[PDB]
Parts: sequence; C-alpha cells; structure tokens
Amino acid sequence: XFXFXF
Amino acid sequence: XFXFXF
Amino acid sequence: KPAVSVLTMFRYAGWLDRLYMLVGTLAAIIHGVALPLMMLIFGDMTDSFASVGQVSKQSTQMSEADKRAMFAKLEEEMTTYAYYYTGIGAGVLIVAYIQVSFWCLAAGRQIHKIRQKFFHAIMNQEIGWFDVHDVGELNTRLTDDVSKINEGIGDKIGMFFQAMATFFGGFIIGFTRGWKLTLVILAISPVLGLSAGIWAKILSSFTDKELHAYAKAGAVAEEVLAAIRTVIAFGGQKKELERYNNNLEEAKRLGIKKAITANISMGAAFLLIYASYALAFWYGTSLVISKEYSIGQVLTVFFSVLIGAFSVGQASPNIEAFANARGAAYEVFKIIDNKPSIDSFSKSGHKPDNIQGNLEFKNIHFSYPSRKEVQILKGLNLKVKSGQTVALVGNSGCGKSTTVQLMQRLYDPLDGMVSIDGQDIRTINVRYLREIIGVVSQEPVLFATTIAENIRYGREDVTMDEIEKAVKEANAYDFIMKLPHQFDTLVGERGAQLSGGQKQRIAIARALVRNPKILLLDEATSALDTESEAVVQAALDKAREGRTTIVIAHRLSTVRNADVIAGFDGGVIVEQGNHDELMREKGIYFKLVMTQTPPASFWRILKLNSTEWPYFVVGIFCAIINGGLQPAFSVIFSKVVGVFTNGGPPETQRQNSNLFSLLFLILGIISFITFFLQGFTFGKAGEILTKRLRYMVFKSMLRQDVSWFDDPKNTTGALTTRLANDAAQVKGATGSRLAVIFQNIANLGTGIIISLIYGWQLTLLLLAIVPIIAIAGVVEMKMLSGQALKDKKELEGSGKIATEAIENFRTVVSLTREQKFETMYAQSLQIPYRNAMKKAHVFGITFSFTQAMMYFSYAACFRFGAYLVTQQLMTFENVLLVFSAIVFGAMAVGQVSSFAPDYAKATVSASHIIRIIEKTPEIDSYSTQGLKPNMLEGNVQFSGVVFNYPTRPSIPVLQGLSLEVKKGQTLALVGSSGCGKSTVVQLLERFYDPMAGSVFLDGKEIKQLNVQWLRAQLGIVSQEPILFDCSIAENIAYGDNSRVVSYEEIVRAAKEANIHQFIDSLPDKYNTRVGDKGTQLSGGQKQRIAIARALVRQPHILLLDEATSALDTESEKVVQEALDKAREGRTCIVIAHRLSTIQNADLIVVIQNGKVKEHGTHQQLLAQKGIYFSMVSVQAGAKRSLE
Repeated sequence: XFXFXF
Repeated sequence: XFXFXF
Repeated sequence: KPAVSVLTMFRYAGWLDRLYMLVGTLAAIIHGVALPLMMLIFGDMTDSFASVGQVSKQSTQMSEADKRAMFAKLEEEMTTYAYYYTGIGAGVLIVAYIQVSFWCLAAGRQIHKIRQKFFHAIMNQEIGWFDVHDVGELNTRLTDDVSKINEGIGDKIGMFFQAMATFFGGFIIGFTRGWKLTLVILAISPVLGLSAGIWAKILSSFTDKELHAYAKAGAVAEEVLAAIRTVIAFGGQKKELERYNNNLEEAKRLGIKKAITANISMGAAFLLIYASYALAFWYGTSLVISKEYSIGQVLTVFFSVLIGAFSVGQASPNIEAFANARGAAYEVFKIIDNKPSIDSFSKSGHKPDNIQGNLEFKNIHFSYPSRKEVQILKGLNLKVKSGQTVALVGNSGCGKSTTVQLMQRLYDPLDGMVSIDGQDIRTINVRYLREIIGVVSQEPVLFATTIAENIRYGREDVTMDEIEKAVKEANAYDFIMKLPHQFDTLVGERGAQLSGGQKQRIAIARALVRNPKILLLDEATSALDTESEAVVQAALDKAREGRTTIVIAHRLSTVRNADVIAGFDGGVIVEQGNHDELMREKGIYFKLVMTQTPPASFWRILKLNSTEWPYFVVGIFCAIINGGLQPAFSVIFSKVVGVFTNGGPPETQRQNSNLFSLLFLILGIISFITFFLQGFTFGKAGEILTKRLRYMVFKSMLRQDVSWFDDPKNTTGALTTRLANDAAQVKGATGSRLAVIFQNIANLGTGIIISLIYGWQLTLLLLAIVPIIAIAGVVEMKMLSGQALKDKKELEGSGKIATEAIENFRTVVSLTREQKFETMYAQSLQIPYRNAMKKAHVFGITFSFTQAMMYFSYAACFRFGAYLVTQQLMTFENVLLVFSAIVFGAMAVGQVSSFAPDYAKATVSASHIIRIIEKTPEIDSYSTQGLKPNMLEGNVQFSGVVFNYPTRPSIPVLQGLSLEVKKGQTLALVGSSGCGKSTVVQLLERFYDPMAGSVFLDGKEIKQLNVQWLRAQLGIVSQEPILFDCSIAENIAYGDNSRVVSYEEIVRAAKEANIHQFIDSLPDKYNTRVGDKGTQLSGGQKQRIAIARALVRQPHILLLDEATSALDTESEKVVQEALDKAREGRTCIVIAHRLSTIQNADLIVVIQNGKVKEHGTHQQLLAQKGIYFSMVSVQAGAKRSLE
C-alpha cells in the first residue's frame, strides 16, 4: 500500500 | 491508510 | 520577506474562534494518532495467524483437532480486531469532520473581519498616502493577499498538526515495539533524502536549459516573424525555415539527452527505494529468526516508522502555507494599524453653524508629496469675502488648483493656515468641513447606478422631489427626462456614455443637493464643447448666489463677473482687483487677456507521430511488462510473510526468506531496465515530433500572406507563443502520461487476475469496495472546484465595488459617503460569508466520509478475509496478497484521474496546431505555378484599381487608381497623405490582390503571374530596414536566394551603395555581425545596406518607400546620392517625401482620394497651378525660411 504493493 | 498515508 | 508576530495575525479571532482552533487541533492530533494505531493492531493480527500458522503445520498428525482451538482463537481474535477497526472508523470520521470544519469556520470568520477592516483602513487613508502608492497593486494586494491569509489560517494547520501527530505517534509505536528496527529504518533515511535531492537538483538545472534552447530558436522565429514582410519580399522563406529547423535539430538532441539523464535518475531512485525497503525487511526477518522480534511486530514498527517518516515530507508544505500567510498579513495589517493625521472617519473638532463663508489663506507654503524636488507655492496671501466670488488666474504650474486642494484640507499646508470664517480649518471636523463645501471638478465622474442614486451621493437622505429641484435648478432636468427610464437610467464607465456637459450638470446637481455654504469650481467649464459650455455655465452661475465661491479656469469669459480676480506668479500672489483695475494694471492678467484674445480530439494528431511505428510498441510492451512487474512486488511480500506465517517447521524458513529477499530485489533491478526504457522510448519519441510539429507549424506560417500578418489577432509574440505552447503541450499528452496509464491498467489487470484467481470472492468483494472510494475521491474534488468557482464569482462582485471606490477615491473623499462604500462592501461580503459557513460544513463531511470509508473498507477486508474465508480452506497468505494487489491497482488507477487534465489542455492546444497548418492563403508563395516571362524589360500598368485593406474595410485607400511607367525611367509619386502612395509598392509586390481593377508589368496580369518570380524582379527598399543577426555579407547576400552570392558581387553591390567606407573600415569587415546582438549602426549604414541587397539582386524595378524618412543632415545627402545612382538604369517608383529630390523625375503623379489627380513632368505640374504647386511651395518655403 505504500509503494510496492501492499 | 496502508502505509504511505492514506 | 518581512513577517508578522504569530499572535497579531490571529488578533481577530476571539472566544469561539480560539475554541474552534483548540478543539480542531485536538481532534486533528487524535486523527493523526489514529493511523499508526491501525498498524499496531495489524501486527497483532499477524501474530494470531502466526500462532495458528505454526501450530497448524506443526502437527502433520491430527486434523480435526486443529479445527477446534485454532478456529476459536481466530474467532475471538479476529472479532476483537475487527471490532477495534470498526471502532477506529467512527473515530477518524468524527475527528476528521471536527478538524476540517472547525478550522475552516475559524478561517472564514477571521477573513471576513480582515476584509472589512482592511477596506475600512484603505478608505481611511489621507490623499497624501494615495499619491505615493499604486492603486491597482493595492486592490490586487487586497484580493490576493487576503486569500493567501485565508489559505494560511485554514485547515492546513489541522493537516500540519495531524501529520506531526502521525509522526510522533508513528515513531512512538515504532520505538516502543522495538528500538533496533527503528534505528535501522532511521539509518536508511539519509540515503533516501539524498536520492530525493538528486531528483530535485536535476529539475531546477535542466528546466532552465530546456527554456534556453527554444530561446535561441525563438530568437530566429521572432526576428523572422518581425521581419515577415522583408523575408516575404526577398522570398528567403526556405532559408529561415532551414535555420529554425537546424535550431530545432539541436533542441531535440538536448531533449533526448535530458530524457536519458532524467530516466536514469528516476530509475536509480526507484532502485534505492526498492533496495533499502527490501534490506530493512531482510534485516527484519534476520531478527525474527533470532526470536528477538515477532513476525507481526516487524511489520508494525516497519510501517509505523515509515509512516512517521513520510509524515514529515507530507507535513512540510503546510509550513510554507502558514509561512507565506504571515508575510502577506504583514503589508495588509500595516494599513489597518496605520493611523493617519487627517482621519475623516473621526468624530472630533468643531461643527460651526451659520457659516458666512469668510475664507482667508495666510502665508501658505506648500508642496505636494513630490516634496523637496518642487515647491509650487512660495508664501501666499488671499481673502475672499462672504457671499463674494473670487476668480483665480495663472499661466502655468496649476498653483491655482492647490488652493482648492488645500481648502478641502486634502493636505495640510507646510507653513501657514487656511481659515474658513474666523476659525482655523484644522479645528473643525473633517467630515463636516467636506460637507459644508461643495466641489465641481474638470473631469466629472459618475458612479454606476441610477441617476437618482448619483444625485443621492450628495446626501443619503433625500426624496425625488429634491433630486428634481436639484437637477432642474441645474437645468439638467430636460436632457435627462428626454432620456429613457427617467431618473432610473444607468450611468458609468460601462453603458450609457453621455455628453460631458450632461455629466458635469449631473455633478453640479449632486453638488447642489449638498446645499454647501462654500463652493469650489476648478476648470469645470474647461475641457468642454463651446455650445454646452454656456448651458453648464448657466447652471454654474445659478449654483452660486447662495454661497461664497472660489473659481478657477482658463476661460476668461466667465471671470469678468467675478467680484475679485487673482493672478499668481511662481506661487506668489501678485495681482488682485476688479477687471477694469487689472486691465489698467496691464499686468499678467492683461497679458493673458491679450494672448488669448474550439476542441479537436483526434488520433489524427497521433497519425502524425505514426511516422514512428516503433518507439511506441517498445515503450508500451515494456510498460505493460512493468505493469506486470508491479503486482509481483505484492506476490512476494505476501509469500514472505505468507511462508513465514505458513512456515510450520522453522528449519526450512530461514533458507526461504533468503530466496525471497533476493528475488524481492531481483524484481527491483529489472525494474531499472524497464522503467528507464519506457521513459526513454517515450521521451525520444516526444522530442522528435516536437521538431516535426514546430517545423510544420512554422513552415505553414511563412505560407500565409501579409493579409494574415496584419491581423490584430496575430502578432509576433502571440505567434511565437502559439508556436511554443501547442508544440510543448502535445508532447505531454503523447508522453509519459500515456505510458503510466497503460502501466496502471496493466498493473490493476495483472493484479486483479492474480487476486481473482487466488481469492475466491475475496477479490470480488474488494472490487465492490475499491471503485467506490476512488469515485468517492473524484467527486469530492469536483465539489471542491465547484465551491471554489462559485466563491470566486461572489467575491468578484464585492471586489468590483471596491475597485470602483478606490480608483475614483479622490472624488469620493470630496463627497464623503465613504461609509456608504463601507456599507455596500459589507453587504457585498455578507453573501460570501454565509457561503464560507456552508463550506466548512461540506469540506468536513466529504473528508471524513472518504477517510471513514477507507477505514471501514479495511475492516471488511480482514473480516471477510477471516471468518467465512479462513473458516474455509482458503488461507491468510492469499488474503494479504489480494489486499495488496487490489488496493495498489486502485492507487495506480488514481493516477488516471490525476492525469486527466493534460489530455484536455493538449486537446485544446492540439486543436489550434492542426488548424494553423490546414489554413491556406489567397496568395501562396510556395506554388510553382505562374508564367515566369522570358522578357527582361519591365513596365508597370495600374488600371482602375480599387483597394480596401482587409483589416479596415471602411475607408478605402485606392479608388480607380491608374498609372503607367515605361522602362528605365523614374516614376515619382506624390500624395496628400496615407498608405495610398505605399499601397502601390505593396500591390506591385502582390502582398494583396485588389478588390477591383487590375495590374500588369510586361503586359501580363501579375494575378496570373508567378508570385515568387514576380517578387524576384523587384528592388524594394523601405523606411526602416530590418537586418537579421548575421554577417552583413549575409544581409547583403539576402537580396538573392536559391543561389549563393559571390564576394566580388556583394562587393560590387556594396560599392554601388557607397557603404564601402564602413565595410572596409570595420575590424571584421564583411564578416562583422549586425542586428544589435554583436554591433550597432546608425540609420544611414543600415539603409545603404538595404540599398546593397536591393541592387545585388539586379532588379528591373526599384521601389523606394520613404527611404529618407528617418534620417538627417548629410546622411540624407549621401543616401539620396546612392539612391539616385541606384536608379536611372532601371524602372523605378519613388514615393519619397522630399520633393526637392523629385525635381528630377520622368513622371510625377499626384494621388488624390485614390484617384490620380495631377500627373506630368515637374515643369508641367509647375506650369500648372494646383496641388503639386502647393505641395512644393509649402515645403520649399521651409528651406528658404531656415536661413
């Protein structure tokens, strides 16, 4: 969700 | 609301 | 730069405001703390699945037994956690609303007061204060700076404290859950901050460089499009296009270089982020294997600290917001705190009754606030008796008006005193003083509202009866009554523009309603038509007789009846007395008496860059691979924690976490290759078409004829701007944005495929939630702009009445009724105020709704992820994967909404750029058609020509003009005035085709002739020749294109033009640069060069257009010598304004109203007695007179 993928 | 800031 | 104390800025906030701010910032800090607590629980969830994940896989013996304890633990735990999340949601909802609403309320409430107080302060200023300041800047300062202050004290503070709270809270939780990972996550922070710095330093430097490249081409473009007629005449279009093309050729190279570097930088930054991010997590795992940290704790501290870290970067902008606001508030408050000497909003001083109006000026020295530079009034003495009327007269300096200026106490005198009746003027109240004095000014002004209201600006309390009597006593009743709407008719700058005398009469009526004891008339009769002057003079005389009066004007018709006349010299009063006395005095008065006796949305735009089939497929394939690479970052992170949660026997774990953490980076490095690619392919593709477009735009701009360049709609600047912008804009739409969109749809697509195939209905659920919060996010921004636009429209009205008030201010102070504009301004503001109250109500709801929806969504996530899904054989590791994948698909989709306006702007900009190309002229220089005659000898036939300029089809320049000139003889052209003389030269160049009639040269009609070949045979020389920046030899070689001119040839031409004195004298000689870049020359040299390029072409027709126009002394002589030597071997048409130099001409032709009036040799026109004789006599009388 930050900036990779979570 | 995950990990950046939302 | 100057700032304001934090406390003084808020001085208008009290009671409820401070309360709102307190509860607001409180709720803000709560809202802030809320998020990192969310990540705290998230570690507790992992621990729950971790405890069961280990034990579930640790059995490998019993099955059913694991269906009891595990499911119960998950039951209670997941229910607890879900309950908590649901708990957080309501909290963030409430506190969000409280925060934004309260802060916006406070902001509005304050800014209202700021505006009112500020305008009041503006109005309260003395005139001396205005004299030194720009009103426009002041009004714009009002409207803009108050808005800055608004932005400063607004919800931005709440956001700031909230961010600081997430910062502290995040680092608090981070530290308390453990020190090591936090310090390790702090260890990377300098490395990240540096990578962002390299990101910044490159932009500031290269953005300037990018502007510099087009400034070199733009110079060519500008000088060319400025020289358009010259380049058209000499037909050097291909050359200019070539130069511009070369400059573009350089520009694109610089562009692709910048693209390469930028892409490399971005890629490297992304790599560092990937590397550090993965590294910290690897260390995390290394700490979990040691059983030093729980697997969930790692996540908690990790995310909490990174949150806390970014919070700073997210916080910083709100500092600058509050910072700017103080700076803006400084100059604003400066005027509000400023207390003047004069006031006039004050209630103080005496208000005398039964004023007889005995006025005296005693020893008054004064200067306006130009101060020591000039002192206009040196001493003074004047009296005017009660009921009398004094008239002031003077030659210049307008010291006359100064008395009227001082009598209103607009300024206090330097030394001396103005005394109304017995009392000093300064002892009596200002407002009352202004009210007992009526004023009529040279230029009258009418505020925009009904006539009655303008008459009502004399006194607020009045009835239409008094208005009627007032205008009737001013004899303005008739003229206005004849007008429609009666008293309700409109006046102002906009609409119903009336005669000056009428406006003056209305002004006198307005002044007459004031029923003043004192009357001041300054040049009210002056600057007006003589007929209405008497009409208004009647009023002016009727306005007196109840009053004492001081009158000033240039009209000595109105002075005679004055009781006393007063002359001034150098600020010194000299002559005073009745008319006969002053005429007997034979002084200044007598002296003056004797002296005066379109959208375009197409893939057509893309069809142009279809020139490159490759460079796109590469970027899209690469960006789709990147789009397929993006969710892979999630799949690992899922299985990293997934396998670690699903681990079972520990022995195999530490070996796997090393295989993922490796791979975790492997997708990173490969991201460098793909990111750099899709940026580079799209970049290089961007710079090339920018060359193609601008090359195609510029080219077609040289196709258009003079008709299009004369248009007021198209000017050099506007053309260069239109040239730069559109080409700059289309690049953005075909550029990175598209690649990112494809990357994001590919991202969400691969993500949703994986998520959908893994989670059954786990993903289908999210896909119900996510598009809603995204769309809920977009609709919020729509309401924000809607309320923004509507608010701009309402304050636009209040700022309009403000501009009206402070622009005409020197008048309103004279009429007082500033309180009127105060009240009107307030009433104008009242509507935006109630609007700002609703704004806070809305801003809070839309914000809290979008926050709550994201927290509630996060509840439904793990709730469905747990329970129904986890009670089934479906697993946690997949849940964690799906959330990641989907939510990132969403955050990637957000960039679709963010990038929306670029295409629109680029569409509007791509609209013009196709139209400009597809537009065709009447006369195109490019056509290869036309005769190209073989015969050298030129004649010229003008027959019955009628011409009106396309720009001004009202007054015709040429009507039925008819000329003829044989070869090798000069045609002199004389005219009363106008472009008629030049229009011949313009038409022979065929800049225009005439409305009716026709023109021939060899007997062929030029209309059917080849334009280029036609223009190639002409020797045009203008008034002020423009020379492009380049070697003078290149300026001379410009005379002949399609072929390179020889040195000895431009030498011969330079010899024929007598410029050789200069060229051999210069250090660089023929290589010297001219055009103001490298050298400066006077008009003579420039003209001689123009002659050189004219006759290097070896034309059969020389055209000299007022060549000697700007010139002097011997320069005219030598240039005329050159021009004279230039002709006599060729056909020629000379319109020059020196008729002494036309005395030798084969044919002289007098133009009249477009028709040839007189024509013949000099001695024939001289034998005749008529226009030409007068033309010659008048200017010939000058040379004889100069002796």
